[PDB]
Amino acid sequence: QTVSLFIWLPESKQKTLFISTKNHTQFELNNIIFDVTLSTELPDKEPNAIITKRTHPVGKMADEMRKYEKDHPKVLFLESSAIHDMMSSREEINALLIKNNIPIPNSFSVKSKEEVIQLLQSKQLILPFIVKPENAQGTFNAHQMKIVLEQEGIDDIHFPCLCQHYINHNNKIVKVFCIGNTLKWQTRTSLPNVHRCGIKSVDFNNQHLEDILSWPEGVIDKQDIIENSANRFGSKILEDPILLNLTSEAEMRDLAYKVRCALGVQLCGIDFIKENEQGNPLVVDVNVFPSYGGKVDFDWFVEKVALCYTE
Ligand SMILES: Nc1ncnc2c1ncn2[C@@H]1O[C@H](COP(=O)(O)OP(=O)(O)O)[C@@H](O)[C@H]1O
Ligand SMILES: [Mg+2]
Repeated sequence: QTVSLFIWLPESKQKTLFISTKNHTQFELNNIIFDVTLSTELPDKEPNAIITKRTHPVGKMADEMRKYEKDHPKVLFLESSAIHDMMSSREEINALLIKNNIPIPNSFSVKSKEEVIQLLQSKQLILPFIVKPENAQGTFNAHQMKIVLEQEGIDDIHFPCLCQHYINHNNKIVKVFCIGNTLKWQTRTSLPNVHRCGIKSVDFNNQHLEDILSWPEGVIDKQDIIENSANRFGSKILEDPILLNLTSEAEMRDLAYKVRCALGVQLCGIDFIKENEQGNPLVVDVNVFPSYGGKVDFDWFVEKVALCYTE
């Protein structure tokens, strides 16, 4: 049998994802011949599957994608508009993680200050908490976060948003990247442990972690400032998370399978932290069609996508 896979990505994503690219490649895997084409535009001819990351939630690509899916229902999308839409919502993703018994830090989707006030007063939402925009993908603003340290720190929150209990996790995050059952993982620096010294809130954009250099004194321990300032608090690669005794291969594979099943997704990245580096993985973010650590071999990626397709 023959299977055609069409990778539909803008040059921007192609540049970050692949060491080098090929316009067309052909290979055999498990007695199937795979023909793989990479293009910035939709296929003129209908393939068996389209492999794609939608760049922005609204715009030309989004519109083209929805139309193509409606008019070619037999084409498998990795990943579909519906999957992108669900995964662009903190509320929807966390509802599914909760429904599927996947540990997360305690989380609440809110639309106003009154709601946050009620959650604090009833002792459901515990300080400190991080505030993440409800729309989680596609803009600079989607990554603009606030850490609320005291009740007064709610005053400038942008709604709607996810309020999620802030975990002191010793500045290590585990990233698990999936192409279906094929995994790649790593540890990176994350955010420092925070202190409730009287400062009411601090702000940072995850794309601009140098913001943390400007936080008022007392929020971060002096030694943590020393240890992270040379790198401008940037997301830096650390040793392998198994070697660090942070997790195990079996734990990562189990978690990744559970998340993929809960969300109905094959191409995803899962971020998890552990309170004081111990106990349950706490999922803080799941991304559709991630960077895979940046710059992977094209032939590797396509073989693993083909493997996923067969499964
Ligand atoms: N509940 C939390 N407690 C502590 N740190 C967190 C929490 N959630 C996220 N973070 C930190 O904030 C960063 C950005 O949050 P994340 O949800 O991953 O958003 P993004 O979509 O910008 O990657 C994470 O990489 C991690 O360093
Ligand atoms: Mg993340």
